[PDB]
Amino acid sequence: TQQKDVTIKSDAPDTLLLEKHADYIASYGSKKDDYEYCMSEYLRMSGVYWGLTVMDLMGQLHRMNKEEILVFIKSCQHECGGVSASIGHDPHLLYTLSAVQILTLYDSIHVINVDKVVAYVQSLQKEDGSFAGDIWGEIDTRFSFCAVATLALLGKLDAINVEKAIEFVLSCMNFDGGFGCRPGSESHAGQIYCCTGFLAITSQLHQVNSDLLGWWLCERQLPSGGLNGRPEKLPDVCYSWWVLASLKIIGRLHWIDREKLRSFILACQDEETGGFADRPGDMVDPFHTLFGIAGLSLLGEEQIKPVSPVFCMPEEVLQRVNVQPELVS
Amino acid sequence: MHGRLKVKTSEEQAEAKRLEREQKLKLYQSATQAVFQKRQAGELDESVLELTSQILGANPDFATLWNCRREVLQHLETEKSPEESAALVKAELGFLESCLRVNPKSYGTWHHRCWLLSRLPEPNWARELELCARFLEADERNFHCWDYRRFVAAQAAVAPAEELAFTDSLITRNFSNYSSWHYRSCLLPQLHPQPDSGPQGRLPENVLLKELELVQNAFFTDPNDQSAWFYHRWLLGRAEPHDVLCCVHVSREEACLSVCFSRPLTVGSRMGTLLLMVDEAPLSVEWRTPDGRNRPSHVWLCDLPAASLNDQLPQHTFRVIWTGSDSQKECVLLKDRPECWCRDSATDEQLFRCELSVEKSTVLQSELESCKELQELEPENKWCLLTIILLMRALDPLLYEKETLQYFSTLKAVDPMRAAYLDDLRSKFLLENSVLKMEYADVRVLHLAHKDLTVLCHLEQLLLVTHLDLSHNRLRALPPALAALRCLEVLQASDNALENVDGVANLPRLQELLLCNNRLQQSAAIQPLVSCPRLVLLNLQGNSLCQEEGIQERLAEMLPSVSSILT
Ligand SMILES: [Zn+2]
Repeated sequence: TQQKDVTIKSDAPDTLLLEKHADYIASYGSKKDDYEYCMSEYLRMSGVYWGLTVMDLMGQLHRMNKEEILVFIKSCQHECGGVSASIGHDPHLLYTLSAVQILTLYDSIHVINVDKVVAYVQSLQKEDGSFAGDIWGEIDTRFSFCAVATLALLGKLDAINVEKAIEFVLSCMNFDGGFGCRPGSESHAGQIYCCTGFLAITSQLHQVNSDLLGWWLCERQLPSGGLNGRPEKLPDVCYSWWVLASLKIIGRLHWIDREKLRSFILACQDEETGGFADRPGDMVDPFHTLFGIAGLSLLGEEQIKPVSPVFCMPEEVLQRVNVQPELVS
Repeated sequence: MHGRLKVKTSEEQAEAKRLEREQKLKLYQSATQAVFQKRQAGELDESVLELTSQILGANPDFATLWNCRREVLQHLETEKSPEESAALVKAELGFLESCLRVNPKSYGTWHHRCWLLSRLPEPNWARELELCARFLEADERNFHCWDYRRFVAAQAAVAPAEELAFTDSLITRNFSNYSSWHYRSCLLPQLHPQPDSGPQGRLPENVLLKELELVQNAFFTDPNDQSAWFYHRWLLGRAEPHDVLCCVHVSREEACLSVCFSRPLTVGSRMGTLLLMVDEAPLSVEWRTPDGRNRPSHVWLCDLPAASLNDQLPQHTFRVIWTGSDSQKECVLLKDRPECWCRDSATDEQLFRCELSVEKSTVLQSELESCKELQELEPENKWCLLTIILLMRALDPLLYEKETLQYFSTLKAVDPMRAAYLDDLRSKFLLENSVLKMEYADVRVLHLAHKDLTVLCHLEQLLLVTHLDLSHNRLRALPPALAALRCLEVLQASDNALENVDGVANLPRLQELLLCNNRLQQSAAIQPLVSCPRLVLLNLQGNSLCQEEGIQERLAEMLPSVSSILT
């Protein structure tokens, strides 16, 4: 479905279809030689991160082509150190964090120059503590997140002004307990994920009003059992992941109906083909396949490896590098 | 990615491959290639503009192409006449609005439009304010255009009462809308409010009355709308002091001063530390958290030397200053007193319920009478039912405590997906009521038996409590925030669902711990009691850790100092 308010669940998939999801991602880049593969080239490095991460959560990373990915990544670092979504595109903190997350998965970080990544991240910090996405200046708390995430995985959170960074993120906290992209922007789930992730990485979760924010986040559950990203929007598997992660992070995961959300996410699977879509009966893609899998894992699904609600990566990968932010309780 | 119906593109559309419009993708790739080659050759001309406008016109999120248009346009400013550059800019503006119609939430497109406008000597802001009005009538929940409005308003100066101005003219035949209440939630506090000290409301009572009545007409005209209710919850609730140390306590016997803050804080960090003045003369002390780790904490303490308590004067006087805000807690500890303190009541020191003037009580109480009436029209309206609860609370926790409980049960049957939030919220409010009952009666015993508690809240307000009955509830853990309970001697927590008892650690005066009939599974969950310096009676009867070894001897080696361990 789709209403203004929500979707109706039509007696369809109520089972986890793991083999199908794994065939979907494996052969995703091999479907052809056209499509959005060309038109999504501007986010490719993130798309590779989504397909690697979901494969590994599902225990099936070895089905993917490490070597070529490793060649791809090295070729997207620019001499300033930032990495681009793809070959010839401009560097950006988004794709910088994706590249670092992929090389963490493959324990192959020094495929790229790591002091360079750092100095790229340092250069984006503004006077007030914020981070621009790249030299052209857009300020967003999503990049505060990307900055501190990227450095955490590299062990260099010290390289930026962590105090001022913290101060800018907290100056984006709203009357509903959530956060916007800059001061005065409205709360929404993606933005609350970036911020609570940020505050987790920098040990500031005691600054969050868990009860108020956790209330706001649990109110994203619609009668279908899906979550939306803010009031009056349709449920979506990506907002549901962002909300679920934020709830775990702030100690409020039990405020959601877990069984209904399980059902909803299971209903977003494409029985034929594999993959998950934003909502039931829609077209699947890798981004929603990652969040369908990560959310299930966060809801308790033992087949799936435990995923971090901060990093969206297998918790065993992060343990291994010793990077496990402490969450609320 | 979003909204793509899975229709005719599936292995069952009896129209195999025929996956063309790669004519479009070849065109796309060549065009892309050709831009990239121009750029490295340093050819920053209108040819890059034409080729990127083809590619961004179909995909406005190819961010690298915005960078390329910026490099050309920058280049051209110093080669074009002023009127040639003025036509390029107009053309750029219309090309941007077209690209926003392709994707009204394209980050790179909007930032490209901020880049251009912030570099004009003299922009036409009406063009811009009208584009916002357009993208908002097509989608009132597009928050990108609300941000773009704040951009216009800051660039043009637009002073902050003229902008609220705007929102007014939108409370009527406009609409609802999380985005306009959000905006007023930022505008008002900028424009009026002066948090002086004593009385604790969100808005100058003056504006907080009317901004209530505002969102009233909005939730009355459409109950089944949520922004109004969300914003109304904020309006009821507390400004936060911060200038609040809320308790200080000294124990002669422990030789320790303990303090509790309103929010978890790190003493001695960026903006604050505690200074101690004892007998009106300074005392250098090392502050710590009960666990000695020094993380953010509501509760901090320090050791006192014998000279701060000795019998050299019949009194000591202990003034604590937190320098972040400059708020002050003095307690005075008399000749033979074991303890002394100074505490913030829930009661007078507005710890969580706003004190009401006659005027404010009359409007909230009238909106009491209103939400019921509405409830009879719309009995399954969950927002009305929560706001009735929240309206009792502002109003008089104590007396409408019975009604509160019945309202919670109704709302839980009406909104079962939040049943766990609602039990937790009801627990919080019952613990608040109990603190009023304890303080009202002036004792140090808190009674929270049979309250169907599922979580504990406000524990930093319990620093002086000596006896806590939590028995017969549905608690699953005694959380680490229980470390604020510095005077607790007797904790009766039998008959709950406890499976973790970590926050009993570091409790300095806890002598008796009753944990009968709980869910303590594997012994081992008992390990933390090792750090309880005074524990003398540990009752673990009714837990399944009791069928463990000859258990009454593992526990003796775990807990050699605990005199009586009942399994
Ligand atoms: Zn989505």
